[PDB]
Amino acid sequence: GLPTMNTPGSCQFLTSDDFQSPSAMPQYDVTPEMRIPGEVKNLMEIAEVDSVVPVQNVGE
Amino acid sequence: GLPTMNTPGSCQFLTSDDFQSPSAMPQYDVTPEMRIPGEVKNLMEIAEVDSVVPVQNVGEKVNSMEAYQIPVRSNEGSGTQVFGFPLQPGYSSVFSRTLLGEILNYYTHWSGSIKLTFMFCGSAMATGKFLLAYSPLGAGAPTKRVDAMLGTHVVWDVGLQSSCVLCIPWISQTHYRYVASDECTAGGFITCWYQTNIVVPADAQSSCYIMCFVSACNDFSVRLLKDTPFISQENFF
Amino acid sequence: GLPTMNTPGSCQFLTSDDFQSPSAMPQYDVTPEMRIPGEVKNLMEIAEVDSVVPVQNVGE
Amino acid sequence: SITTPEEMIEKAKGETAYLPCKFTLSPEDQGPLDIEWLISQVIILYSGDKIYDDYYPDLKGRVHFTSLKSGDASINVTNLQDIGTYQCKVKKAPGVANKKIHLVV
Amino acid sequence: SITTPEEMIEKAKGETAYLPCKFTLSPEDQGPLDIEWLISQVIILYSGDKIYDDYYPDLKGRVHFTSLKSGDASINVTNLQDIGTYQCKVKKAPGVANKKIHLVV
Amino acid sequence: RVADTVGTGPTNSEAIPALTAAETGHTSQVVPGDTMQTRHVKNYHSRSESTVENFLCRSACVYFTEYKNSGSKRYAEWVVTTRQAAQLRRKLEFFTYIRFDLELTFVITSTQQPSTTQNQDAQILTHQIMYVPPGGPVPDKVDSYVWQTSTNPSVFWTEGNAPPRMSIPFLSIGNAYSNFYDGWSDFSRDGVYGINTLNSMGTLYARHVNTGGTGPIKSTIRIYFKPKHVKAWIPRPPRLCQYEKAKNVNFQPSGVTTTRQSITAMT
Amino acid sequence: RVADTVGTGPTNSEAIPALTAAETGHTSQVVPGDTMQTRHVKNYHSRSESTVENFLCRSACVYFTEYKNSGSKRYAEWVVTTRQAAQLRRKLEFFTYIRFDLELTFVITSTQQPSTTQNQDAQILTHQIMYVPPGGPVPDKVDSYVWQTSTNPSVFWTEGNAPPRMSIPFLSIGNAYSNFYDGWSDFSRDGVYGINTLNSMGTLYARHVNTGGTGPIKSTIRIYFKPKHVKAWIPRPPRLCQYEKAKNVNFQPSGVTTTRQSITAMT
Amino acid sequence: RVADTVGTGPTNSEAIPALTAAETGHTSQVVPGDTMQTRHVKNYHSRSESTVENFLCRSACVYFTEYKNSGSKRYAEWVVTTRQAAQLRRKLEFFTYIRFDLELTFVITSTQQPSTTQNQDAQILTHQIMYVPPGGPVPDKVDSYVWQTSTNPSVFWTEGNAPPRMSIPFLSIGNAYSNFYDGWSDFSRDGVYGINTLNSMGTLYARHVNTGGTGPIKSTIRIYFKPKHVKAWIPRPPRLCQYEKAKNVNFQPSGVTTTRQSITAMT
Amino acid sequence: GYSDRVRSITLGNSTITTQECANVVVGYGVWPDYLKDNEATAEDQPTQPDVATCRFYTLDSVQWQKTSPGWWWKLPDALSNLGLFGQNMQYHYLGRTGYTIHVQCNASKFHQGCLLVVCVPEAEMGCATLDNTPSSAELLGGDAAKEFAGEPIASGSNKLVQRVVYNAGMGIGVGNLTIFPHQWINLRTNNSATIVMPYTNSVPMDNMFRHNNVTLMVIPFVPLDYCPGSTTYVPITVTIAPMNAEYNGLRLAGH
Amino acid sequence: GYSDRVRSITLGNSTITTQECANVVVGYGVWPDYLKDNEATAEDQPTQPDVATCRFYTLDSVQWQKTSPGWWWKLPDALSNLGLFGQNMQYHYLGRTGYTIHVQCNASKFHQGCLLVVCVPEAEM
Amino acid sequence: GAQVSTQKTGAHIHYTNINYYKDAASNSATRQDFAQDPGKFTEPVKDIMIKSLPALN
Amino acid sequence: GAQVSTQKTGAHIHYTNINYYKDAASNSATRQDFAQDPGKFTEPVKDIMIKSLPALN
Amino acid sequence: GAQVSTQKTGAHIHYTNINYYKDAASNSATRQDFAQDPGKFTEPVKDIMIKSLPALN
Repeated sequence: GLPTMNTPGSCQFLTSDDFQSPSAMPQYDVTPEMRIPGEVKNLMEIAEVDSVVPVQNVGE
Repeated sequence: GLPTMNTPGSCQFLTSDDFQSPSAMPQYDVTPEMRIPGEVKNLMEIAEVDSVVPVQNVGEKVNSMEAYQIPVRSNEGSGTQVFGFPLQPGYSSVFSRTLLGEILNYYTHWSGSIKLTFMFCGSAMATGKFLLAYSPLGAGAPTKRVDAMLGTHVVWDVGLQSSCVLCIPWISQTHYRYVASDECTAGGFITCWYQTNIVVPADAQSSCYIMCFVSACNDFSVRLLKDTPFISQENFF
Repeated sequence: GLPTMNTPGSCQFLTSDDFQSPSAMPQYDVTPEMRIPGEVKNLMEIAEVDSVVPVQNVGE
Repeated sequence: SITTPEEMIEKAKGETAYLPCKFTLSPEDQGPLDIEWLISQVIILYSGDKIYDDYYPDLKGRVHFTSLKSGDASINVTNLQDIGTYQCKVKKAPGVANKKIHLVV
Repeated sequence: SITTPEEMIEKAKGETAYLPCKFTLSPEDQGPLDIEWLISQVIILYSGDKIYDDYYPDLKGRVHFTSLKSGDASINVTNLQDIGTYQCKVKKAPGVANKKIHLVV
Repeated sequence: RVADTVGTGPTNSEAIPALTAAETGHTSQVVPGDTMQTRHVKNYHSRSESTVENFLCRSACVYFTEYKNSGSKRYAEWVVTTRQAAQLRRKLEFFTYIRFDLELTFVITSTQQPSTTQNQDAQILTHQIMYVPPGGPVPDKVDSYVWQTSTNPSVFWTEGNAPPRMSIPFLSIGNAYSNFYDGWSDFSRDGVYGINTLNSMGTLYARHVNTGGTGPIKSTIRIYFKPKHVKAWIPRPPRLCQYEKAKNVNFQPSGVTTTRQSITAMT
Repeated sequence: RVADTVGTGPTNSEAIPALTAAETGHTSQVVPGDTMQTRHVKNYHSRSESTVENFLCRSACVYFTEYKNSGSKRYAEWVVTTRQAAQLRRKLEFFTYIRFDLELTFVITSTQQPSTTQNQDAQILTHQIMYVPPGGPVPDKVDSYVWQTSTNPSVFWTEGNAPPRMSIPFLSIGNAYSNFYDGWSDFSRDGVYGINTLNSMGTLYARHVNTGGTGPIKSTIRIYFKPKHVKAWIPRPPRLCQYEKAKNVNFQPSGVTTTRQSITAMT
Repeated sequence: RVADTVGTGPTNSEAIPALTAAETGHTSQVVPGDTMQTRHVKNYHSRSESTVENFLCRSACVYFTEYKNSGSKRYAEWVVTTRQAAQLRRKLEFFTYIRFDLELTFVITSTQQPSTTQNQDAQILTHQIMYVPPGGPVPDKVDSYVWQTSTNPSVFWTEGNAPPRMSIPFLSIGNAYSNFYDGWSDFSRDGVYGINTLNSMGTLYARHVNTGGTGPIKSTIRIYFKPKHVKAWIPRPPRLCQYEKAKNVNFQPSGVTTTRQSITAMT
Repeated sequence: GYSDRVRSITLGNSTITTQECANVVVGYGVWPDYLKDNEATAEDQPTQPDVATCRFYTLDSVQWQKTSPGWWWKLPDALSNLGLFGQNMQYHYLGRTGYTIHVQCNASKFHQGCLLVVCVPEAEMGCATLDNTPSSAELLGGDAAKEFAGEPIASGSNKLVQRVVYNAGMGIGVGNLTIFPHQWINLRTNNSATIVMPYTNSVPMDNMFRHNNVTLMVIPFVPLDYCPGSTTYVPITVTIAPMNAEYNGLRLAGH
Repeated sequence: GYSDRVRSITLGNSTITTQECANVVVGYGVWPDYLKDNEATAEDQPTQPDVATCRFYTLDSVQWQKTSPGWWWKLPDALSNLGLFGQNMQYHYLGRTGYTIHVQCNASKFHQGCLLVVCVPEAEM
Repeated sequence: GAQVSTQKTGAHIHYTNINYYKDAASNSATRQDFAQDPGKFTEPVKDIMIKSLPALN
Repeated sequence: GAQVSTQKTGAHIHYTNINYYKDAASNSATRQDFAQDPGKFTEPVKDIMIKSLPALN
Repeated sequence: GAQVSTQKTGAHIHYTNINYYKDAASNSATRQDFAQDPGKFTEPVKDIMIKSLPALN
């Protein structure tokens, strides 16, 4: 065996980590993707689009 | 899977280890750095900078600006000692709160030279000659000017130039001295005497003052970081 | 993550193992070595040196 | 740390007996200096930079420090009668050293 | 967060005393605003966007907010007699700050 | 590596290296050979452990809070700030501006609180540490919807595992964390004045995922900060007087230095 | 990396960049220099954390259920659906269609329930999480033949170990999960109407492999969903009103926006 | 690899290898063939396990101290020194000067002390081992600010994990640790005389991070030192008499060697 | 011939001349310069007067009594009400500017004394009462001496800033201040001291009213001493000249 | 720049600095040097400390009253009891050494006076 | 068969990734995809509208 | 894609570092940076002052 | 950057070592150093004494 020591932070769960994990169902043939009009790759593209501003937010 | 055995020391926390750890927030676009005048990359650069030394730390004077001034005056005599302090940049109170000494209190081992720079802040007409002298460890602190004359000394004379530097050499059996007090690594004794007398003309003050600065030469080194003993805390603020 | 299994003998302490372990104080500038007369590299060199033998170990 | 920890000081009755407890501090020692003297029970105490008589009836006002944190904790007991083992325990957090002095007459 | 937390306001008897408790909120602070005033025990309370007399007998109907969540929680106590330390405790989940005012006459 | 000394013999010349003028503000660059005779010594010493990175890279606890599993204080809420502690705070202050990444490590410790409930057979405790970014929703009860975790970075650590360690990238709107701020948040110059006005790094919430057992258990969480990839600007004199508050630099006047016997005393 | 600004001087020309026609539906592409004078600033800022992948990659709890080791509720049965929670559901809704892989993580926590049985020395608990694909046999009791596991993917996790994490590949008969479905399952248009009709992702079953001990223990299992390899289509306005149900988009009418004092008020 | 023997036949010559003069201090380099007839034997034996490194590389306990979690002795304070033990101390003494790196390993063991408090359900113990460098602040109570850890190297180890192991680089102001020092710290020659005067390696502090439970628990910490990268100078005769003190070489006079029956006895 | 002492600094429309002066201290080694585009963050075209603002302003002289503990001037606040530098500061939101501090104090050969002319970045100061912070007009002074006080300031329910000279109001050793660019006015040799301070802030530009980046502190380490018959009123006058002023965000005047 | 007045002499481990000084007088024009072998007469190997003895010794100050006639110091006798120069002088029989005399007397601008600092060989009195 | 890519660093470094599981649905999240095209949602008009030129002629 | 650098050893050896996390804020501490320049704080004068030459001419 | 050296085997094989920590004081023990010189302690005489030749002539 390869001698290793576990550094602090092992055996913990982090909500913001990207790692690998064995697939529950192996060799699943995913349904092939198609072309859907309007793919979004960045949130800022949506921010650039116009949006009406409720300036008169007074009372009722 | 790859067969591994965990060596002793695994699953422990060490305050002095450098390793990798997953970032809580991935792909954070840090704010780009700019140019700020005076980047510091090494603590020793700060130690090299001059720092006033409270040589007159006597009694209540540590509670006033009188701590830094060293008093000199025209007295009918010669060889009278002006001041004196041990070479313990870490433990000696004279050096403890100086910029070199306080940074040193964050370490355990020190080695190198010291640039004690003495600035005469007397009148423009006052002319005083002084025997700055450093005695190497081994014997008792010099009690007379003749005793100090033997050890390393500079006959500082006051003229147009005011300040004179006494570059304390690194004389020691050990490559590094302890920042704290120890009989084994006694640094030595630094003292000043009157080579002649500070003579002044009439209508001029006969009580001049001298300020002393401390700095580390370009051959100063520190090792073994430790927490400083000057700070204190009872509960979180 | 890399899938590993811990072989028997892991998480144990052995008095006669040579391995690596993180230094408590990093980047400590050790004091440079000098020349000291009589470096010893092997115990047998000391065994070769003469030693008086108490042959008359009788009584007092 | 204390010099000559085992000592046997014999002195005639009537003159002050000087009991030395000179000590040297290691670099590792950075603690409040507690010096306590015991007889065979506490004769004197030094904590918080002050000296304590400790209301010892046999030796009240006859025991005082000859010198202090400088490294001297000796005591000059005056007007002896007192015969016993005098233990001086200078205290530091990393190491606490004690010195035992046997006094005769 | 509260401006000038330690304050000593001395005012003669007969005129309204203005006790300021102006506070600034950090970005980290996103909690219900609970403002409570204490005297030396609860004079007024502000929870759920409403003001509470709290049935304090010494100061009933003489204590009111001068201004609110905008950052002002001052009180103009009217018709003083009341001498004591008035504590204003604006409350936020990350940090809760308190201001103590000593009132004289 | 440190510079070494150069040999020198006896000298007698108009040039004076010792005599200088400290009024200029230039610290004299005088080597030992200038005022005496010295031999050529090769100094192999290295200023490696005095580096800014090595100086401030040690993990150092900043704040410990204690939350019980049953009672009034179910969860612990601490605003992130290095000013709560003393040693790490003083270390960082040495530099007016500082830009460092963080490697937070949490040392959590449980304790069976004295009680009278019998048959106390508690199962292994599970803890959750959630970082609320400033302006984010903050939990009010131990079981609010905020604890479910939508986008905030939180770590779930079962007790007995190696202590959780999540690295934090530099988090400041400016170009560097300002250790000292001689300014007010309000243009009017009325309000809070100091470091607290510009430094908000979010809030940290710690809670028990499971109650654990019948008997009450109190969990102490210690938070450790270790600056890494540190860059420091404008060195400043170290804090001489003891700290009194976390949000301000207010101090109690203290003697420049511990006194000695006389001006010629050697102790 | 974000685009930067370009310098501009004073201008006086027939061309007007500001005056436009918003009726066309083209958001004007006006840079700051068009309506003023601006300097050439190199913006090094990067739109890296606003990416769709970074936006929805955070682990976020969707549903927590509690099953006891002895009593009525021996096992927990939850139909897989991201609509049960609020934060993750709202995050996903931003896009009418979405295609993402899943990385389910289970945070299981036990608790000694108050009782009167003495000598409670429970052994370490062992749990089993079984995913029944739609149309598969579903367990009725905690010890039915279904629990033995024939082909369904199940994970066995002893308590005190790191939380179980199994990745799930995209699971949809269509070419993308439909966040919104304006349709009925029945051609007649009578019956259930909405997302529930087209989204079935199976059922999740959690049970105690061993009873554990004499005393009753209640096990809380929290399920975390983190979309990965996400591709999103047709962005939609975020849900303004609070969710009321999991199977439908039904809402309670709410004010467009929180009100302020007047139309000129600055609070 | 060890040197081998060389063949020899009968000889008759003026040259005498056996007859020598031990007064010179040169140990005769006489091989077996010089005083007899010997065959050519290739000795494949290797002096590999007699190397200085292999001789002193074994982990060897130097000192064990016991600290309770509740009572007078909350924390344990031991000055670092290899003289406390006997086997490792004697191994090191063989060389007047020695220069070795250290690999400290701590074996901590807890024990439920007999008491009368009922419902003792203690949670897993957490321990902290702090190395105070000489001249550094030293803790007085179990909860002083020193324990928070500012820059001193400390290790936090939860019980049941693999024993903590931190390596220490050579730590000596001189160029080598001096096993024997025939000198006084004071120039006057009055005061402590011996190895203790020049060897200060700091102090070690061990404490319970959490009290652990209702009942008192006593924690025994054993410290193991293993010299590595060892270089030794000036070999010296091994200590014949039993050690009596840790700070000095003082001994009790002992017989050169265990006696036998007569000068011709074979036992 | 040549002489090191003499020096003449010309800026804008006002120049200064010092017969005896020590070498100028150029901040941290970085001469002040305009904001480079590699690190700009304000998209507005900055106005740069470059003569109107970059000129030597002479503040109010202060007496150096034998009992005077020290003085501190918040540089941005000091010039807030002087000339266009003040007007443009009032109008614009953001403001970036380097400084050319120059302190004059001339005394005859028979006087003695020593000043520490040091400019401290981020001089966050501490109030007499630990809980509250100092108020504006106590911490700040408009063309005002803002003198230090040797005695520790009594701590009560107030907002008086600690003027303790031996701490400099920052709870730090006054002797250790030397780390900041500093020039000494030893009366025996040099009657003037000049420090050229670069713009030292963590952000590319900051509102000058909102925050004061640097503060000139004059702390007499050695007290003035003279024999009877010499002039008893020797003043200290400070002439601070801004350099490379750059302003953004034009708004209505005020604060 | 340059200035004739300032001068710094370093010898052994002790150096002196004079802000105002007149040009050094180098004896009769011959800087002191070790005994060359062309003219040696002692066959013993000479010891040359060269740091232990070649250092600035400061003697006792004397007051310059308005009534002070003069002073004389026999250089070898003056250092007979100071440091190793004195010890080695006591031990060894023969002794050859050059000298670097330096006399300091500082007074304010309003004082007046004049000394004759002259070293006389063979001052038989 | 290791893939080496640049780490996300500040403005004004490499990391090594090896795919262990062969399923390919277990791969780490593909965060480093900084590609955008606002034309689909912003400026969706059939005929180009130059901003400088008048919109409705 | 492994980076090999010299280990910190005494005076009078290599180690291999591989960056696992792609964030680049998770990299180990950059301790081996022995670069210094005292000119910024020490000797900050505008005009060079040769130590051998007189300071104030 | 892996260093390959021979394993200690019997008489009449390779192992791979990679230095993880950059400190260099954490390296495994250097056991494989079989170098000896008895001349320093054994045979320390200034003038060589050939064993075959008579010792004291």
